[PDB]
Amino acid sequence: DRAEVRNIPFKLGMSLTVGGVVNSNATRFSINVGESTDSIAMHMDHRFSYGADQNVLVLNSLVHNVGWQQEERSKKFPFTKGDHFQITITFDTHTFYIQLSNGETVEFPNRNKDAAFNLIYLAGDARLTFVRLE
Amino acid sequence: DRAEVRNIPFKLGMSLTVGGVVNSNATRFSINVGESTDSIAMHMDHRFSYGADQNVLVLNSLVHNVGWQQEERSKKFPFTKGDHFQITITFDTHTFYIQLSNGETVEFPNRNKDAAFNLIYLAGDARLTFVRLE
Repeated sequence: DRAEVRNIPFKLGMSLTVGGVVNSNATRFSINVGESTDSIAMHMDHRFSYGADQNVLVLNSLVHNVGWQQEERSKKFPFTKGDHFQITITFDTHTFYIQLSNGETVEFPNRNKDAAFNLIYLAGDARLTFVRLE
Repeated sequence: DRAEVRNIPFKLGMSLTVGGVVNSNATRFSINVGESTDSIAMHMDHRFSYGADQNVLVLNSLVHNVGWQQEERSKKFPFTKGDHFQITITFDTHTFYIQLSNGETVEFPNRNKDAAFNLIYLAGDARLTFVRLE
């Protein structure tokens, strides 16, 4: 179902570039970097329409058998249903560095101080079209 | 366990470059392009020591609930246990075009005439370190 890259270590000093296409009537889709679908160190949720959330990015971490931690939000939203997007992520032990399709960036804490991640995945209303992890 | 890229379509005209490291005491490891672990359109097996097979590449397809089809072999074997390797694959409807770490190439028939593949994986005695699928 989901698009994923599994067990190709995403390590300090590497870059992850993902391209895809948002579905036409998307509600929301996320990129996730972590360990599993129940262990995500960087979740970035792209909310076209979700409760009160319209055109907002919501970022958070997910701890296995615990739940979502503190959410962070950004109003930067260079994303269009039906359209291509491209995201690039790098990280060091303190921070995830996220660059969006228009070159705008968001940063999110590396809460575990992890130096590598074995799972990258997209979920929700979109699809991936290319990946560079290197 | 295995390293994989799943549901990022590997389509006609795209290129797949994978880099990794062969384990030190490897027997064999494969790169696979297909549909699932029981449906592989291009299997390329890297046999350091396997029966009578030493330093040989064995290529084949795997049909779901049927089995392996006709094997093809190459004596091109620019691969060292413990060492990095890089492989690039492209394909059109008739052929898979495989380039090895030293620039040597092998070709293998696209037996199904498939135009896209949702699963790429490495199995056996090695690990992946980067991937470009684009």
